[PDB]
Amino acid sequence: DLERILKTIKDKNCKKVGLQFPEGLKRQAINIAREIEEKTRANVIISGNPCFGACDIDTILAGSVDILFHFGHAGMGEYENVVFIEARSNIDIIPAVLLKANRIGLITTVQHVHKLEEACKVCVIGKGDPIYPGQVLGCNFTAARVEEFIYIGSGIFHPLGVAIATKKRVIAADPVEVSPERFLRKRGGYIAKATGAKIFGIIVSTKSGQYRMKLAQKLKEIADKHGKIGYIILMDLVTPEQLLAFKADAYVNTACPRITIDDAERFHAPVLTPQEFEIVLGERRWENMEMDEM
Amino acid sequence: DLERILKTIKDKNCKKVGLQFPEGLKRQAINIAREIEEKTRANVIISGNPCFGACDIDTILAGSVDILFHFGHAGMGEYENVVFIEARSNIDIIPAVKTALNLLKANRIGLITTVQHVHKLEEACKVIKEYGKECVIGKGDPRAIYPGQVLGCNFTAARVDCEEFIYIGSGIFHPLGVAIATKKRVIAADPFLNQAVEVSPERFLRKRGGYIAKATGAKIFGIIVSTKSGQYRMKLAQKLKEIADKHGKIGYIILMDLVTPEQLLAFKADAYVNTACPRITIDDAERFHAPVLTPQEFEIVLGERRWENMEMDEMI
Ligand SMILES: C[S@@+](CC[C@H](N)C(=O)[O-])C[C@H]1O[C@@H](n2cnc3c(N)ncnc32)[C@H](O)[C@@H]1O
Ligand SMILES: C[S@@+](CC[C@H](N)C(=O)[O-])C[C@H]1O[C@@H](n2cnc3c(N)ncnc32)[C@H](O)[C@@H]1O
Ligand code: SF4
Ligand code: SF4
Repeated sequence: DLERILKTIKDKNCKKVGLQFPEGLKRQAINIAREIEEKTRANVIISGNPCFGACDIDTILAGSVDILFHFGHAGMGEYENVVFIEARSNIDIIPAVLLKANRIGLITTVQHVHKLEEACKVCVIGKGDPIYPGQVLGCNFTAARVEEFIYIGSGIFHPLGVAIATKKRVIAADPVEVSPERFLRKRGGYIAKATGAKIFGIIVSTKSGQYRMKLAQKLKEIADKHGKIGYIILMDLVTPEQLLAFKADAYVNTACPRITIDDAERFHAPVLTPQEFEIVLGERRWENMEMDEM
Repeated sequence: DLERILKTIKDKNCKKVGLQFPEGLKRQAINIAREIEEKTRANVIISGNPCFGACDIDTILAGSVDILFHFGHAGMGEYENVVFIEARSNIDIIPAVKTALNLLKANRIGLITTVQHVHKLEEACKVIKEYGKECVIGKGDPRAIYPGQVLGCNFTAARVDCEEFIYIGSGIFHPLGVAIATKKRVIAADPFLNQAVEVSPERFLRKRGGYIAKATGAKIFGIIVSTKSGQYRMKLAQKLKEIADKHGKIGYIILMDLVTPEQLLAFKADAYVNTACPRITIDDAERFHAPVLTPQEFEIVLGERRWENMEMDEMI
């Protein structure tokens, strides 16, 4: 893709250029900056912060350069001077493509979204929202709002999320039939532990696509409506170290919902999704359990 | 303390209040928020990021609240709605001063300290003069507000006419910097242990000499800039990138908030130049996986500064 970047800089005669990478790709940062500074007149600034997705735009860097190039993710939101360099996986998914139903849904991650159209020939792909048909995220299952499901990729969080959010069967094909019962007992365990919690830290992230302050204020009032207390804690990164310093009984995460699931055993008090918080408080019934979405 | 905060909230009729603590005081955050929300009508938001000092204001939070209370440090900069609740310690420092008087060899003495003892420096100065000596307290600047106050990144209070210094406080980084910055003898007097020692910059400079040597064969540098409110040095970084190119090397500017070993390891640079908090360079040296240099040590490595022309990295 490096030639589109060079052409975009020259054609826009960019003078200052920002680069932002997911963790998996910062190993390439210095080489890409080298190519740009050698083959253009632009000066490069690399973002040095962790970056977890298109929900995590370095907007400070973006407001300092003519164009910020953000790698590894499909776009999100609308910032005038951020270009998303997608970076797709070249692997073949047709080997991976147990079913029972006649209408079968395709869902995947951004790295394979270009390959759905022909996996479909081998069926209705689900259109998303503000990106691609069939794309799901840890925080967004719109593409699954379309009888059974085949997910394409690695990891089990995405198929689980689809299975919980639509209550349909999902086959997970890496390039496995997904059981959400193991995940729901787990989340049940955290709800039980937090049932006797009296004081809650309500986590809000300033990251560009993870900020949910209005929901946090709602959650604070719902806690007080039920004779408990939540204090809003505003931060950038959400980490077990930073939550240990505040002496709360339990936490409610309104930032990235995969923090809540992935890094669960790593936190030293219970960390809850908004919806599990409501169940702990008595505002929502356990049967009305849903995936945290943004 | 808490009475000042409550009064300020009621005098200024605040509805949204922010709290920011250094790491040692986040343990009190919830208790202080509770007190505020029970005794006022205000809603509290607590900053959850690391906070390293008054150089590290949570300006996103401050731009979201009527007033941000920032704890533990003396003020710095000029932020319209930030109130600094400083960390003042009540330990008697005069016994440490007396111990340090044993060690002096000159009659004209400078006094410096950290923020938690600046209110007692005038009393120390009186005792030192009562014991036959001349004594002076240097004025700070817009960064080190109080007379006699030094920071890891600011030794202006030490730029005074005196023969030797007494530093009052714990740790040895501050008197080391004063010793290196002034070329004068420094006695470090710790009021909590009541001991005085003569600081020696030799082990310090031998250590810094070791990192310059490792970075001397470096071809590619990451030049680190922090977006923190009082640590941002982009113009300097742009200068150092040009200076590297002038000398047949390459520096790439890397803009970040926290500067940590994990973040520096993700980039394939041979070495780094840190224009953020100078104490990162010193304290965390052994933890980084490539050499990290001060701006001035960078100039040595490149050929812009004699290797003995060694100065402390200061924020100014
Ligand atoms: C690795 S990304 C997942 C990839 C992709 N974003 C997706 O939609 O599935 C999710 C991980 O990023 C990290 N993460 C996301 N937002 C974070 C935040 N605000 N603070 C700290 N870690 C965060 C968490 O460790 C979480 O497990
Ligand atoms: C302990 S505080 C210093 C307290 C006081 N401000 C002073 O003048 O001495 C300095 C430490 O904070 C950490 N620190 C400061 N700024 C930082 C930054 N931008 N990123 C990561 N760590 C930082 C470094 O580890 C450094 O050792
Ligand atoms: S799952 Fe988390 S990291 Fe991925 S897009 Fe959603 S908020 Fe960002
Ligand atoms: S030494 Fe570092 S942490 Fe202390 S005031 Fe200076 S920049 Fe901030």
